[PDB]
Amino acid sequence: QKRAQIQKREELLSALIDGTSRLENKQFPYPGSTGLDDTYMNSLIQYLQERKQIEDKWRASLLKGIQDHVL
Amino acid sequence: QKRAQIQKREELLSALIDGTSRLENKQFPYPGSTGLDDTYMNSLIQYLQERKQIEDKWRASLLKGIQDHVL
Amino acid sequence: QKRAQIQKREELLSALIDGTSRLENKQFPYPGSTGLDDTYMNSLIQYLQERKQIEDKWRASLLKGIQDHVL
Repeated sequence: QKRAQIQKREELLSALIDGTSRLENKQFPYPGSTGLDDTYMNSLIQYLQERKQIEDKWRASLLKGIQDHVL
Repeated sequence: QKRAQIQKREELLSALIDGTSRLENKQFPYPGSTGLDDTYMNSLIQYLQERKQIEDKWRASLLKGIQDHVL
Repeated sequence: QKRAQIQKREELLSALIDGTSRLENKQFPYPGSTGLDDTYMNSLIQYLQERKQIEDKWRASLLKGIQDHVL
């Protein structure tokens, strides 16, 4: 049914919008006056680690949408 | 109209091709003989910061294409 | 033909599944008790360098799929 096929298309768009928005709204951490200190480097690493998770969910969501013929 | 629906499909493909090509053609900076010096680390950080921007535009373009039924 | 159009849709899905799975299954390297030592920083850099390659192939595969009307 579309009952399912709209559940799928809705799921997908909501997931992709959520993902896209959270990814793009995150500020990239660039060093300030303290340079490449331990605080800075942690912030960079934590940024990359979080971004991985959200990117990975985003691609997975897209692929599922492609597999399920939702787009 | 397709006047719009081709404007949309054309926009999209051009944007995605531009993005894809700029992302893939960028060389990943790996340390050389000077190791993890301040020059190297800046080059890595600037690479990541730029790549974020282009990746974020690319995903946004794709999502818009999905939302507008252009693909 | 679909002979080609299924070759294309099959190629694509297999490529995207391969890519997605390899990206998401890779553990993000976060520093341990030794901190930001040269071993750690190499592991981070090698992670990013590999991830670039696989991400870039994944996007290229997707775009080709969009261009060839396979999805």
